[PDB]
Amino acid sequence: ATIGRISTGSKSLDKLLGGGIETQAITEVFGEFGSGKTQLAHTLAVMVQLPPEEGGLNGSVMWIDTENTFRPERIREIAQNRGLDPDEVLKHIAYARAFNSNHQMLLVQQAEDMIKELLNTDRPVKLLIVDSLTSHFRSEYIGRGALAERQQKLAKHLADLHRLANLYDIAVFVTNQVQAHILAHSATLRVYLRKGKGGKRIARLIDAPHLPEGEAVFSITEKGIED
Ligand SMILES: C[C@H](NC(=O)[C@@H]1CCCN1C(=O)[C@H](Cc1c[nH]cn1)NC(=O)c1cc2ccccc2cc1N)C(N)=O
Repeated sequence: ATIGRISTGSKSLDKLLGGGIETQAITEVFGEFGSGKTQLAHTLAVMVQLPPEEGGLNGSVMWIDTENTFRPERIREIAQNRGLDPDEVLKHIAYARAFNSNHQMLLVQQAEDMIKELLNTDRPVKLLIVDSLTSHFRSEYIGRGALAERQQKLAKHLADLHRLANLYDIAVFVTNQVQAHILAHSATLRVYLRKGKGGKRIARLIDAPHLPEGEAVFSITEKGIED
């Protein structure tokens, strides 16, 4: 099936991504605390709900939160400032907090149930967010022997997410806090975010040889993100 794209709200970042984030893929954003990962997640959760000629997919959202960082009022602000009803936008986001990494893995299985229900409705699930993908794995799997065990469990979690993306035509968007590399990763596309000067955020594609090699620049605003 043909893939869909979701505009991020920034034309610069959209060009870096070839039009937006893709369905049938996992896009991982990574960078230090404060680099804009969660604001990009909030913006995408609104953008995907727009019609396709405005860069959305007329889609619903599912959001797994490991750090209590989802903010419904920020959704409402972004929606209002993009011409959308804030409470309708919120109603098409299903939200769950993952208590630990094993609960996080179970929540991906639960998510399939709602995905199936909405699949042939006018707003099927088109975006599944995991913010943060790695935080519980990093606190639970630590010390001698933990590198191999943690990487194996992560890879299985990511395989479950790839299955949902590919089987149900969903964009999976995940965040990863990284304090300034040797570990393997299995996301489809990895985007490094960082702070720039003048309040700007800078994005670069990592290990993607046949895609754009420049950098996108964006700001965080009342519309979420924009150039
Ligand atoms: C934006 C937010 N929207 C809600 O609160 C809307 C209102 C109506 C129910 N909503 C939910 O999110 C419900 C709350 C709930 C939990 N158990 C029973 N009901 N989510 C779920 O059911 C759920 C979500 C998942 C997300 C990802 C993965 C697996 C999930 C599995 C789940 N069971 C808001 N602030 O208004």
